[PDB]
Amino acid sequence: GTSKLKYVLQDARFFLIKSNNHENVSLAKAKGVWSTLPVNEKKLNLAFRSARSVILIFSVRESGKFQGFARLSSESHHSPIHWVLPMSAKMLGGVFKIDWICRRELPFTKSAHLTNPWNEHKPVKIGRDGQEIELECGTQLCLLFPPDESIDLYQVIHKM
Ligand SMILES: CNC(=O)c1ccc2[nH]c(C)c(C)c2c1
Repeated sequence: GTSKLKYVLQDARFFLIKSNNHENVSLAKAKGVWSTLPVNEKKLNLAFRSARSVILIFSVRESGKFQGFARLSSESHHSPIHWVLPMSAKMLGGVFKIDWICRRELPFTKSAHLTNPWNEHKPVKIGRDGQEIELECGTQLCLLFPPDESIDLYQVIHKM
């Protein structure tokens, strides 16, 4: 069903995360963590205190797809992570813990009807790493992903 998913997304905030390689998204999926540059780290920490759920929607650059979405379970904090960088390791910030809500892909062709008011109404696939996605656009984007039957949102609801 979709009822628990809709509950988790209620009054949520949404951020587009752009990764330059698949390896970092796979590590995030395996370990339940993300790290970003300080300008985005500060924004995500502010958002985490501001909203019931903060949702990161991941896209690997040049893939033409989103790779899934996840909810922040903590602010950033400073084991290490063997990220693959394009940079010099210590240019990144702290580590955010995340709970995956969907690990399945969604092609950009399926989100062509979604525009983001916070990025000049460009298609939601367009945005810098860290671009906030307005509530209605972000909710509809998350609802487009294929259902991920491996995930149980019961534990995620209790963290709200
Ligand atoms: C120009 N931005 C970057 O190179 C960049 C930004 C955010 C990032 N998060 C992680 C895990 C990496 C490797 C990374 C690189």
